[PDB]
Amino acid sequence: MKIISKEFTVKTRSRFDSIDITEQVSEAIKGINNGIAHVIVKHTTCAIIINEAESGLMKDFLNWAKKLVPPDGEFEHNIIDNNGHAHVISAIIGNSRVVPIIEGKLDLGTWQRIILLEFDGPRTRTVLVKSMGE
Amino acid sequence: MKIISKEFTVKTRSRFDSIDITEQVSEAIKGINNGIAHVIVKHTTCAIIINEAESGLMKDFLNWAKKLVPPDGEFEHNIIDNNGHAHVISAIIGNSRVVPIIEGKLDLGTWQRIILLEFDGPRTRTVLVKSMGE
Amino acid sequence: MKIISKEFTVKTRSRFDSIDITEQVSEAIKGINNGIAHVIVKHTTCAIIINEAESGLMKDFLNWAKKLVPPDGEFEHNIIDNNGHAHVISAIIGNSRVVPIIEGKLDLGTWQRIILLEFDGPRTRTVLVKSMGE
Ligand SMILES: [Zn+2]
Ligand SMILES: [Zn+2]
Ligand SMILES: [Zn+2]
Repeated sequence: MKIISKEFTVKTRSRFDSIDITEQVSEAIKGINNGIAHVIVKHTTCAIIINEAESGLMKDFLNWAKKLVPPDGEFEHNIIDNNGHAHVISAIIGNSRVVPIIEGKLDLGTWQRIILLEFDGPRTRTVLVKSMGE
Repeated sequence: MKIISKEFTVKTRSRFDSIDITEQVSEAIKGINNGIAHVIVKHTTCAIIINEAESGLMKDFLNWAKKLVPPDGEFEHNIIDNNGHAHVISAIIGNSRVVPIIEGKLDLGTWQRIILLEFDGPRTRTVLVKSMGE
Repeated sequence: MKIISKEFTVKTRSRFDSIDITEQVSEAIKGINNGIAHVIVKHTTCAIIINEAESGLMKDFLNWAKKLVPPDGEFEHNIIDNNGHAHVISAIIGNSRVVPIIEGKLDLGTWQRIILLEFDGPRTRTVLVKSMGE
């Protein structure tokens, strides 16, 4: 079949941040008509989720992430760097998500958006979109 | 190679519900002999996991989801709709899971079943099974 | 295209354990030059994450998993077997992760390693690496 590999960067504006990257991903899949887009970050302290980018919810993801794994929590990693919480929550959520491609477009539900969740910003994060199909 | 795309629906019976959808997924992969099945929901308030569908555990997934992200919790999203908890826990778990296909069948471990977890039911949920391989 | 399917085993040394399996996965993808590696376990009580294998963090993943879903917690599943916590946390994290392959090598970020997280050891765990691409 066919394999497309394209990367783009986004600048996170705070320690905790959430960015809707759907538009950038739709550009990155060009070349594939029907298949699968793997939205991947080669980072260990930020994650990718597919959900609703409503204003309040964009805050909720971060605030609940903080509730589940408090940045002020106890982390053996923090002996070296103070972002153990970012590593832990990011590992649980995952560093990738799949989005089907159909008719050359992202096949998303009514309320689905591709979102990058940052837990150790501000930073320039790189997103790799590796698509496969025909 | 080959790309199969098939959808099926399941009716959730409660706000919190868990449904073993393995049989429906085994039908949806027909056409692919060796490859990968991406079990995807284009929903933002329900998720997909691959685990054991034992009776008690089917309750545990829901009860622990509730413990981690209480529906009665504080959500800025709830200003618009009262399902912020469903959005949050679903984003963390993920809206898809991969299952390998071999010999035309789902390659599952002894205790593995494909399970749909509902956090904002009752609703008719749609599952997309996008398979790729030969 | 091409489909490679290779399995390897790792012995977990404790109830809770974390093992860097990156090297074994790099061997298992041989045959694929450009594509996607799906690192999968057909188990229901251990999970796969892609993150930093720093010494302290390797402990943090396990300790925070324990904090989120206490093994001593209430599980209806424990009427049959006392590993309900392992099932729950493993379902949330997921039983697979994707790693892109480029130039015949795992395309990993500076701090990324493929890690197996065990919550019901000691056991011999099997990892399936199903790769697709050219
Ligand atoms: Zn760190
Ligand atoms: Zn909502
Ligand atoms: Zn069990």
